[PDB]
Amino acid sequence: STSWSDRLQNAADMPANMDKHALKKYRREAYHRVFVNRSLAMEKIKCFGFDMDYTLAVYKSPEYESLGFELTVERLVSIGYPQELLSFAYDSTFPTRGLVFDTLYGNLLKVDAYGNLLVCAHGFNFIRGPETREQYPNKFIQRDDTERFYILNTLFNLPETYLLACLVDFFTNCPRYTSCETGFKDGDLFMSYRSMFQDVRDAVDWVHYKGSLKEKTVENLEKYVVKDGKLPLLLSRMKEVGKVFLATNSDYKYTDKIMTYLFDFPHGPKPGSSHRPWQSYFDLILVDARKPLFFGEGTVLRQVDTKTGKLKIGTYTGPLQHGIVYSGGSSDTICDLLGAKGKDILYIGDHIFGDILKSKKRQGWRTFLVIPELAQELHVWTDKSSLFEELQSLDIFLAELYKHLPDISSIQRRIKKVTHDMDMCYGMMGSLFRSGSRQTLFASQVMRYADLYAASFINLLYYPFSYLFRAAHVLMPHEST
Amino acid sequence: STSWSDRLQNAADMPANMDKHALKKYRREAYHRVFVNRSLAMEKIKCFGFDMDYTLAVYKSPEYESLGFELTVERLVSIGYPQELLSFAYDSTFPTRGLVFDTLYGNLLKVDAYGNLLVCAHGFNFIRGPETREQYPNKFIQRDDTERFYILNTLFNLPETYLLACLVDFFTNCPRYTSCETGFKDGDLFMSYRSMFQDVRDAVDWVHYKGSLKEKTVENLEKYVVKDGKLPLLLSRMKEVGKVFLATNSDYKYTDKIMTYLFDFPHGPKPGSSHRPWQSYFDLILVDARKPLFFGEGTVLRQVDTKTGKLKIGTYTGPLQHGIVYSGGSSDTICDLLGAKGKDILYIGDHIFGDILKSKKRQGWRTFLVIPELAQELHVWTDKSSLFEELQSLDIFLAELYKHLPDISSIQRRIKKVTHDMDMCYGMMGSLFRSGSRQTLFASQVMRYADLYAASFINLLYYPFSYLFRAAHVLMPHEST
Amino acid sequence: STSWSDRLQNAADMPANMDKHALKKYRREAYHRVFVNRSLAMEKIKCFGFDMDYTLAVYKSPEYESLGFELTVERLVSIGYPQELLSFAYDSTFPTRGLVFDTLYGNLLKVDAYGNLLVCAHGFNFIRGPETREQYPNKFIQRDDTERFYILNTLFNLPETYLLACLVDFFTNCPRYTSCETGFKDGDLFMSYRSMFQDVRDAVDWVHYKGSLKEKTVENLEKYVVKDGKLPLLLSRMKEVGKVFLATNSDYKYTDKIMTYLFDFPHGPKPGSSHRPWQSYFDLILVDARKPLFFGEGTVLRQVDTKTGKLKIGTYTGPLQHGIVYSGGSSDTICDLLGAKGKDILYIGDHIFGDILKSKKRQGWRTFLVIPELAQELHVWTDKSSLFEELQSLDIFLAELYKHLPDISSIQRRIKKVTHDMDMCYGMMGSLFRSGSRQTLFASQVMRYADLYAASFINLLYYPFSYLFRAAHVLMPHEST
Amino acid sequence: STSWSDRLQNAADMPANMDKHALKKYRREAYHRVFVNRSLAMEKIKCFGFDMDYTLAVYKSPEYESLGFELTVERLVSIGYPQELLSFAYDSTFPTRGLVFDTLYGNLLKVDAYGNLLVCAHGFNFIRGPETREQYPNKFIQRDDTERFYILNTLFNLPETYLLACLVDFFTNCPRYTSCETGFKDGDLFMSYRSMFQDVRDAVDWVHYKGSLKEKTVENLEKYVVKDGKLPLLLSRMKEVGKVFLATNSDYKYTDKIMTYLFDFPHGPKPGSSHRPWQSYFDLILVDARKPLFFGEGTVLRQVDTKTGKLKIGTYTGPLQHGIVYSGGSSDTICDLLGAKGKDILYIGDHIFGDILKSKKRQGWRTFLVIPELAQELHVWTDKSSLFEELQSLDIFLAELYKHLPDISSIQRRIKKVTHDMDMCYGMMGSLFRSGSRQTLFASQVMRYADLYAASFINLLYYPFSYLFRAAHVLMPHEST
Ligand SMILES: [Mg+2]
Ligand SMILES: [Mg+2]
Ligand SMILES: [Mg+2]
Ligand SMILES: [Mg+2]
Ligand SMILES: [Mg+2]
Ligand SMILES: [Mg+2]
Ligand SMILES: [Mg+2]
Ligand SMILES: [Mg+2]
Repeated sequence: STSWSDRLQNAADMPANMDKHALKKYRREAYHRVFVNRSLAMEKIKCFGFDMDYTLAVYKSPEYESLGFELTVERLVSIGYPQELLSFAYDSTFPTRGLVFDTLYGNLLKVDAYGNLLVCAHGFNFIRGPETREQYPNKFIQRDDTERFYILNTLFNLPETYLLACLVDFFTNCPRYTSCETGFKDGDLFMSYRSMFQDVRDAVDWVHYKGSLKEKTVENLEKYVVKDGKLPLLLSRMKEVGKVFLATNSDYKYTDKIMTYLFDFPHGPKPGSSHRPWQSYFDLILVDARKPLFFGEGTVLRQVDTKTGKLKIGTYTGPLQHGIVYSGGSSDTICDLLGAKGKDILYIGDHIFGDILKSKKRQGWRTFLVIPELAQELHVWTDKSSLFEELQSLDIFLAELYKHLPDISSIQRRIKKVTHDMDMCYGMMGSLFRSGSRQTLFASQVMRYADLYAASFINLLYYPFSYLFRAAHVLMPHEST
Repeated sequence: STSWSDRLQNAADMPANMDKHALKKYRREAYHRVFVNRSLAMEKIKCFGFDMDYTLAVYKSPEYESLGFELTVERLVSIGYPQELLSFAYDSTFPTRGLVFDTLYGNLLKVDAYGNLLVCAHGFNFIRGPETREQYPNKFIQRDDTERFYILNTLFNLPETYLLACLVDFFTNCPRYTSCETGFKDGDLFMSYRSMFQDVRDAVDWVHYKGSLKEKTVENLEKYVVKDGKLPLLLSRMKEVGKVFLATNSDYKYTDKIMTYLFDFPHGPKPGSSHRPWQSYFDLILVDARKPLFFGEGTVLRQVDTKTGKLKIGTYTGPLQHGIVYSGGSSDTICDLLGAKGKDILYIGDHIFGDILKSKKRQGWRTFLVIPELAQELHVWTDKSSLFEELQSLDIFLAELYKHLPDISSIQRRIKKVTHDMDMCYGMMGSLFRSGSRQTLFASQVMRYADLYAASFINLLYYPFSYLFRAAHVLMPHEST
Repeated sequence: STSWSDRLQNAADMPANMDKHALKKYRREAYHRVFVNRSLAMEKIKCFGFDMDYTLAVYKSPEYESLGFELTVERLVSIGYPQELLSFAYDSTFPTRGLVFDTLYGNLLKVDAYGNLLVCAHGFNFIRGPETREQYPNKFIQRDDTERFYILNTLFNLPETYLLACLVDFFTNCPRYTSCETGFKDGDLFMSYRSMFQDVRDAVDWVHYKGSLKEKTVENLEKYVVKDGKLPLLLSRMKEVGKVFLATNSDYKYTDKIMTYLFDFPHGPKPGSSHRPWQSYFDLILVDARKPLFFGEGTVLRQVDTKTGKLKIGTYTGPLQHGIVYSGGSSDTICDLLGAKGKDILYIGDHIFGDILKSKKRQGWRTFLVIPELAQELHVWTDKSSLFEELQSLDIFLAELYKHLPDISSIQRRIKKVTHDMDMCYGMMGSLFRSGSRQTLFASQVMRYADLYAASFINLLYYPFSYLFRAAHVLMPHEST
Repeated sequence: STSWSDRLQNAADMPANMDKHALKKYRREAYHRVFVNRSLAMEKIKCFGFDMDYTLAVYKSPEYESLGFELTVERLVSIGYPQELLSFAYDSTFPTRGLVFDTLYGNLLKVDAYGNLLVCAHGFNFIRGPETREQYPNKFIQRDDTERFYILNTLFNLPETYLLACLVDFFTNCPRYTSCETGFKDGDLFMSYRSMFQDVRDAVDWVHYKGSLKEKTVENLEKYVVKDGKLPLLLSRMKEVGKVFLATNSDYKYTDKIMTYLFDFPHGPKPGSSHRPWQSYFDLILVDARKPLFFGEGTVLRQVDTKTGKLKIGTYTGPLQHGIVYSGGSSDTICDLLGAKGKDILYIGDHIFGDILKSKKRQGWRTFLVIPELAQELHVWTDKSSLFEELQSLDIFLAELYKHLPDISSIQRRIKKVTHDMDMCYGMMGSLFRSGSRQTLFASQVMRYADLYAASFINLLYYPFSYLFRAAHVLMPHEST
């Protein structure tokens, strides 16, 4: 069965046909389109900036999530969780990105931009409407209550999204434990959902920063990372009309190993070209960025000793120099060193919060959101477009019905059953962007904060670099009538 | 010249023709429409709640603003500002609602939802593009920097919007003062724009809470407050299908005097009916609400002694009782006492922040935004609809131009000149909702947080009370193509 | 019966005999002594600074407290408290300064530096040991829990110290109310001790800043304020060896009226001298000081228009000028304008927190604490010195008793009965400085933060101005043996 | 040369002679005395509680500090500091405990309780009076400014006290670096004193928690830890009259290894007794205490799996059980589980802040401070008692001199030279408790917050357990005269 990284690999395998009409032809197929929420005149962009993980380096699915899952389960068992966790196995059909974990009640929630509950799952049991009112009287959560609610926003969170559901299901059904509203009881030991969640969160961090996940990734890069020969071509085209920079949270050693792989072709920008080191594609390279803090105060600007991969002692005070690698600093480092203002910058990333929302809101940067799942989402949205149309029709009929003073009822049931049918085509937690006719929190933040978005940053290759990406003018309801 | 309260008074004078087809006929004229951002099934609404000032009690314009202006200037002169302030006179053509005062540089700003500068005015001098980059390098402000930026969000802020521009203009041009980036210098006295702004803000508060403004309003209610005979009819219709409540920041004595006027007709809900006291229209009356805090922790629930208008000593712990008047409490007081959940409640108000955003985001209430200016805005938007169309056309042409590698230039100038022409038809600070093709912060918050909105809450009279207000389903760009 | 302001008036009436040996003779009588906690070489002091209220202007007792009490009770009755409050009457024998009001349980507490309970009074009923453990299991309070505990530190707090005890007693014994652990219940109205306390606190503030207290004080200054002809003499002697400044929280108009009275004699510094305006005694005059904030960030430095008593608009940026009066600013204003460092400054005040602790800890100023009660305290401490000696003896015997494995018991009772006997000689809440052999919080803060202290600042007149006030070197226990 | 752990080992070697008159004889020699700041009736103590590191487990000096120093220097060199650091070598004559590191200017400071500078050392250069005013205009620091000032309060801080001085000296004198007010410059790399200090701090933590320090300690316990056969005797005597508990920040595995060593004798409480496991001496054992947080909210109470040394999953909710080992929790865990109030508890520790100040102030616990250096301090204070007397005499003479209007000058120089002579007998940073006649911050906090204190907790063995430790009643200056 074809995953979303599979469709990315297919396109990644194909060479760049830069014939002008092949590009137009290519960029009307929606897989290869750049989609536009707010209008952007590429001619005015002076700096193209990049995230790395799941932006330049898309990890293959479900291999990477499975590996992260396996390593996280073993960290938990190693710290004392029960051995039965080792029989868990990652199932990519369950988790959708952007879910909310309620650490009070142990539910995964899919919500809209206002915190309305679209899906509620306790372990693997999907709680429906009336049952959810017992815990959510108004069917609503205050998502800015970040002490209770954790939003699982990155593809790095997909393993723990599934794992948390596994854990709830396990403790709920294992007779050694007694279920309570707020966690599980085994004699004089009480395990709250909240402390369960913290352990999972800690295990994921540890696996990434003290465990073996990076090691296992780098020793089988072909198994775990998508490679695309068109990347050096896109970056060198960008270098011709402007400056290119890298700003990543990862450290230098991991960044160097991953980026060496991403440029490991028998050629440079195009076949026949001398191969060039990955660093030569960037006017500025910054690691340990600590985004989103990076877009505020940031941290002290350091200089990487690239021979040892350690930071040099002290704050770096000097000029932008060929060959230098920076660590920490802030968004103002980029602006100062490349002589750019926020709106001269297109920053390309995959973290809707850490890359897009914060650079937009706090600095006025232009934004490009990479959504790796979009390839699969697009395939499903077109296949089952019929169901969405029926959903629209049923809503219009439901209105032209209330306006005539138990028919309104069978429609509401028909609406709920089409919604479910549509949602199941994406997975058990439904599409990334909606549940039926109701848009997700994630969808609404994409529209709000990503000026452009696409299945992959590479789709920029298919647009001339003076292109004006145009969204339609937005009208308030009273401006139409 | 016809102000926005003038169009509200015209409709306010007309009797309710409750013939079913006259209502349909009436509610297709846009002045009398309820506009829909998100869909709402009125059948499911159990409680209708109300703000008072500029919701139930719309103050006549420009009389009320002029009075507030005059009293505020006299408070300033009385505390030491120069006597020339007394020659100021309120000019309603200057201020638009929702402007941002930059206390650092002394500018009034009209911004979009992202903080991009649409208009910059220093005193009465409109700073244009390149000049604004000197202070706004990226043409952008971080509007959540509430220590520097004050958003003038209510019609109560219209006098001080004009006054601040008056003050900057005066000090800038009076030779006793020397202009600096950050304020004005008169020998060894330095007056920052920030301290100037605080004085204005303080003077407005004082005028409202220790000055004579309330006194002068209540002694000529006919001069200062719109009255509508259809209000008791709307409220009694609401009482038939649900509960009605009042939740206002004003105190009991001012509330009683204003509401007595709003119901002061020789009849009750309709002509021929016995007149009823205003309190009998409400299942729950709450004053000193302290919104938006009201929608969080709130404050301690007190009980008003309605004979004296003072609070009884102690926290009120009892049941909802006929005749009782509440003070403070929280949104949960309403929910508890009327046995409602957030989505059973339609709260009707005019404070985009204090009434709508906070009740929506923090409690999941349904929202109705009253926008008194909308009558005038609608008259202008239709009159000069030609200019907006040309604006759309020029943007489409500007794109089909960049896509062909100094023509792009004269168009950009034509875009800037139509934008200006369009904006001047609303006033010197343009429409409440846009500058040309760019929507304002205010417009974007209306769309985001007001489920319904209208020139007046009374437009609900023209819709049957099982009506399903329907917005179109929203699609992301990739969902269309 | 002779109050503490009475002994201050007696000394205030006597002329300055500046014969060198009369001064030595005078300053060995303890009423007129300056007492020394840490050593201070007056020769090194460059600036003498002053508080006004209860430092330069000592209010007569019990007239002033009675007036503040009467006006505070009437504010409460006027806001809705019951009429029986008007029969309350200030009783100076009850309150001691420095008591702690527990807003949770409605008790007045006398504590030591560690929060140990020395006295607990609910209304007028003194709770003893075992009964107090019901609410204070460890007989201890965390006095830095300023949300629950209010320390009544100034002589301005003496009326509300008594009033709070009156209120608790009244509600406790009035049959309309039902006592609970945390307040009082009258049907559906619950009045917590905490909300009771806030009303009292608010009523005191209001009386001082919006009521008639200042008016009534200034129209009978002879009834309410101690006057001393030796004050202009002390200040002019200080001006000869250094700079003098005034830094008070009171506003200019009240300060001017009070200081005019304090210098209203038919002469200047000494009899025969031309009278001089009070301002001529000060190198720097600062009102609206907002201490203790004054000793941190402070506030913006303003300049008083002394003709109108209003502040000039703007921040004052100029030099120290003859005749100028300052408002707000910070401790650094003094240091800058008088060219002094913290340890060149002796600041003389009566607020153990607002004047002494904060200037010492945050700025390293030298400190002089005025304790008006000390005259009365000294009279009592010497009269009943016998009881304290017996207290010492009983403790030594109690030790040489435990060290020999129900005798230890009758001693503990004898210790408790002498303690009570001693305490009652000062008033119902005992001495300011101790309960028996246990020092109060207040006493311990005097020793810790007041370099010098005295019944009145005027005692400095009796010491030559190169005098080295010497405390004994302090030794830790292991340094003696 | 005899260090302070040397004198502790001598006493540690001697067997307990429990003859009643040998105990009296022993506890009058000051090495073996318990010193008394506030009176304490041991008869009333119900729970004896213990810290471990530098309380029960005193590390030998200078071996332990040298090892910590060596491992910390290697961590720094390993992270990039220059190789010359490896030639550093710990010098125990330099650092005194309780010094303040000013991260702004790179000075070590010895201060008094008010922040007055007693000693200022930049690297190894002792800055004197007038030179210090350049950076400390008022010769004073605000020690509660914990962002700038770090107080080196534990014997664990002795290596980094010396190291920081080494680092400043090195960078100051190495010609590769250019000295600035705030740090050091090497081309485009600027190393602030603050970032230098953070690295040192981080290196010490890392060495303790991820490095080899614990490993190296546990493999040569005889080299690094004082052992005393009288410890099991003291604890079992305590168990007879009350409950004993352990509350330590260290984890279970390190605690078990250290405590096994402390009880590793061929006998139990006394020679001839069966050996008992260290756990059997405690009614409650708590590790991972996280003091001082422990004395506030604390953390979640966990249960240690003593077989694996890992925590069991979940919060422990059960009763106090024989054999159970607790982790985290709060001071209230002790109180609940042992049924004690704060003043029934004597907690014995060496952290003046983390053990004594916080338990006293926040919980009202009785306190015993272990000061390992006191043995050496006592030896020096008695040897050079002559110099302190001369210091007293010179102060009295300096006063009887000012009181007679350049003699006052040669005395001030004589005072400064005796002070220096006295201080050098303790080390280059002087006594822990004073510089000449001025007490240190540390000394003043001992007097304020340690009810009892001693060179070792074992001195309690020499007092019968109904003993009343008596301090003299404290008198304010006016209470003497
Ligand atoms: Mg990423
Ligand atoms: Mg819903
Ligand atoms: Mg309103
Ligand atoms: Mg723009
Ligand atoms: Mg005072
Ligand atoms: Mg006690
Ligand atoms: Mg310790
Ligand atoms: Mg000094």
